[PDB]
Amino acid sequence: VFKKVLLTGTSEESFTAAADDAIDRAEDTLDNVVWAEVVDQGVEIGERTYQTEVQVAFELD
Amino acid sequence: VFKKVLLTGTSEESFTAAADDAIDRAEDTLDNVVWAEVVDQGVEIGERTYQTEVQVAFELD
Amino acid sequence: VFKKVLLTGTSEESFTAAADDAIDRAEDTLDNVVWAEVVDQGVEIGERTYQTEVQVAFELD
Amino acid sequence: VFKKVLLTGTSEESFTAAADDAIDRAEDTLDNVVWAEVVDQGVEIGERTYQTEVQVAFELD
Amino acid sequence: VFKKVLLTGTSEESFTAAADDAIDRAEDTLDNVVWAEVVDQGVEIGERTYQTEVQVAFELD
Amino acid sequence: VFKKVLLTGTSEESFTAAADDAIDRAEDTLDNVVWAEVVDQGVEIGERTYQTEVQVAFELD
Amino acid sequence: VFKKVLLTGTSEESFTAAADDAIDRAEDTLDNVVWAEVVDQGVEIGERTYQTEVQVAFELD
Amino acid sequence: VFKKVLLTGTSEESFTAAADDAIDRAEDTLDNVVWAEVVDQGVEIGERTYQTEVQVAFELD
Amino acid sequence: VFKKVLLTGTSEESFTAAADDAIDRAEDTLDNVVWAEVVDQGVEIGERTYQTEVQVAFELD
Amino acid sequence: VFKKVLLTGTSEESFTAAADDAIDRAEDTLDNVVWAEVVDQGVEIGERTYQTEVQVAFELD
Amino acid sequence: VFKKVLLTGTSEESFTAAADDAIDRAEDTLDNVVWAEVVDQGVEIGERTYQTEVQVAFELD
Amino acid sequence: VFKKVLLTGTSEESFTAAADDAIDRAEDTLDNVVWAEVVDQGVEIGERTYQTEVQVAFELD
Ligand SMILES: [Cl-]
Ligand SMILES: [Cl-]
Ligand SMILES: [Cl-]
Ligand SMILES: [Cl-]
Ligand SMILES: [Mg+2]
Ligand SMILES: [Mg+2]
Ligand SMILES: [Mg+2]
Ligand SMILES: [Mg+2]
Ligand SMILES: [Mg+2]
Ligand SMILES: [Mg+2]
Ligand SMILES: [Mg+2]
Ligand SMILES: [Mg+2]
Ligand SMILES: [Mg+2]
Ligand SMILES: [Mg+2]
Ligand SMILES: [Mg+2]
Ligand SMILES: [Mg+2]
Ligand SMILES: [Mg+2]
Ligand SMILES: [Mg+2]
Ligand SMILES: [Mg+2]
Ligand SMILES: [Mg+2]
Ligand SMILES: [Mg+2]
Ligand SMILES: [Mg+2]
Ligand SMILES: [Mg+2]
Ligand SMILES: [Mg+2]
Ligand SMILES: [Mg+2]
Ligand SMILES: [Mg+2]
Ligand SMILES: [Mg+2]
Ligand SMILES: [Mg+2]
Ligand code: NA
Ligand code: NA
Ligand code: NA
Ligand code: NA
Repeated sequence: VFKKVLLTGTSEESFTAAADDAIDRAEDTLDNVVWAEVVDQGVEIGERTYQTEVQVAFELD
Repeated sequence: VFKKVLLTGTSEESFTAAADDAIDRAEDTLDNVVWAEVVDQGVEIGERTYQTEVQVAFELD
Repeated sequence: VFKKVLLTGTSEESFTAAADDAIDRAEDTLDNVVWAEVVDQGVEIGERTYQTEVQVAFELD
Repeated sequence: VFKKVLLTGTSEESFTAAADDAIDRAEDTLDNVVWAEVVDQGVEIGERTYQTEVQVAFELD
Repeated sequence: VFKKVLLTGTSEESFTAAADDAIDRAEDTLDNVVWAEVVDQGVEIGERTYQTEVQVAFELD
Repeated sequence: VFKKVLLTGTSEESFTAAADDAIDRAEDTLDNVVWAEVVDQGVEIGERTYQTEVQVAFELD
Repeated sequence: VFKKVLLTGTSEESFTAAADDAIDRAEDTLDNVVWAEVVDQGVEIGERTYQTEVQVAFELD
Repeated sequence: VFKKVLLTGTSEESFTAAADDAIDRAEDTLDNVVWAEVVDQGVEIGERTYQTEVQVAFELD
Repeated sequence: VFKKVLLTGTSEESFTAAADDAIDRAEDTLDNVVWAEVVDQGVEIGERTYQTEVQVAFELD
Repeated sequence: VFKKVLLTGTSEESFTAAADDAIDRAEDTLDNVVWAEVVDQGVEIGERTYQTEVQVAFELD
Repeated sequence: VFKKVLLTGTSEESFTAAADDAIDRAEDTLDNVVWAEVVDQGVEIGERTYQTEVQVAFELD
Repeated sequence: VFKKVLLTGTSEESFTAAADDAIDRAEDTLDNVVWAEVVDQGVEIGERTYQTEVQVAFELD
């Protein structure tokens, strides 16, 4: 069984980093993270901060 | 990092309330709720109860 | 078996009412209406009239 | 020919109001506004402020 | 209030089983599971293992 | 001309059956059913009953 | 209240005709047809026959 | 940089014309129109007038 | 088994022709072409050339 | 690099089989098939034959 | 009220830059740019130039 | 006529590279590659490898 969590990473360098950012939180706090699928991307402006929302996937048990 | 939870609120008054309803649960039980995005809305009939499913967003740490 | 009909309700008060409006037609004319799912919403302007298109669901037999 | 503008209204009462809000800006500043179609809805929390993003439509010439 | 979790079941018999598989995990670990909605389906090949990703829904409190 | 009806079949065995179920109602009550397209699938839990919503297509005249 | 029916027109000349084709059936058999929205288009080959599936809309009462 | 405008053309001959119609307005009033992408199509009935909504694209500066 | 290829036809007359255009290439080079489904349509401007992208379907063996 | 092919399998038993059916063609004729993702499902009626369209994925080189 | 404009940035380095590119045009010419949401990304080839289409958002008044 | 192929590139540096990766395979093996459109992006974890699935487009003849 996999499970997914919907996290948004933010970096002031790139979207790819913005992804890494969240994947790193999922990993700080869950074991067996298997993949992640990008569901959205945006830029905070209002430094400019890029965001990448990921469904992080992770094997149950 | 943000995180999201997929909750469905229900009110017998309106969709807006049906949203409030869930946002209030997310808040009962999580700190730093930042926003929420409506992903669906329906009406239970089978009183008539309106539903609004929200992705509730909330800042990690 | 359920069946669905694609109806658009209109109210000059709100979207929630605009939904009620149609759900009330489905009920005038069908027995066992079980639920309804919002598929769209708009505003006539050209009073301002709000619309909510619903797939109204109803149990066959 | 119609044209559309992508505006987000916000009210601290409801989504329907959040729609009205923007439709009122489109009207402050354009003639012949014909309709509007809801493309999204959210709630600012981080008072609670409801949003409704509309494609506002308006007849050219 | 309902809540949902995004789980992927896998069976080497069918998609329907692949669904059951996850619904059984949601139930091992949560009370009041009300329904589930299929959001995706795939086949691992690289025995052939069918997958069905479900949003499992479950009543809060 | 084809026409379509939006029906949901339910079986306690599988999604495929859940489809058959509705296609059988469309056929009980319409002549020339040509095809059907799956638009959704879910599981009632709250026995476990699988659902498959179909747009059933059928030739007019 | 509007209602919609999901019809597919076919012409061996064009998609636009393929639309007209169905809108003409909706009109043969319903009063107050208000508009129609194209939901799909295809070509039968297996003369070449173009199809346009429409949600035909029509005012109730 | 490109920019886009969301225009709806209408012709009483065809969808293709309904597209041309708007692309001609974009051109009346903007320089460097590069392409356009069809986002929707409908028929006014309530002569029969075909519509094609386009995102018209045009190079900035 | 069917298979599909993702081709874009272009004509300076219409979208329907733009479809024919590609369906004719699929046929130049494959046997048993069964149908085709329109996935997109656009206009080159930057004569005006209409495009229709098709998934062309064709029976394997 | 992966590559994908868009195939439709058909079985007169189930959707899962209808998937297997195509995955078996992809394998008859390509090496390293890694996975497959269901993009659609339908039933031929006009025996009843279930279909499952798959994007079959397969590692290049 | 927010408003949005649909711009496509292009860079020969990355998608993130391709985003920055447009966000910089929106800013050259509008005050209060609040955020931006990625709606598409592509690569011109026919140097290789990456594109990122953004809905740039900006507070009215 | 254009044609498209559905390829997934992977890089351990970024999504943009993950795109380049596949566009480079399409070019190794086809003449006249005109553009490419991003349809998905993910990260293998289970080094971290970023993926970008592209529809690579290429002019026939
Ligand atoms: Cl989710
Ligand atoms: Cl429908
Ligand atoms: Cl837009
Ligand atoms: Cl494809
Ligand atoms: Mg920096
Ligand atoms: Mg997002
Ligand atoms: Mg009340
Ligand atoms: Mg819902
Ligand atoms: Mg009033
Ligand atoms: Mg509507
Ligand atoms: Mg108040
Ligand atoms: Mg929005
Ligand atoms: Mg077995
Ligand atoms: Mg999945
Ligand atoms: Mg049983
Ligand atoms: Mg359903
Ligand atoms: Mg002819
Ligand atoms: Mg169709
Ligand atoms: Mg005429
Ligand atoms: Mg439209
Ligand atoms: Mg000409
Ligand atoms: Mg296209
Ligand atoms: Mg049998
Ligand atoms: Mg299909
Ligand atoms: Mg460089
Ligand atoms: Mg784009
Ligand atoms: Mg590295
Ligand atoms: Mg992918
Ligand atoms: Na989730
Ligand atoms: Na319908
Ligand atoms: Na716009
Ligand atoms: Na393909």
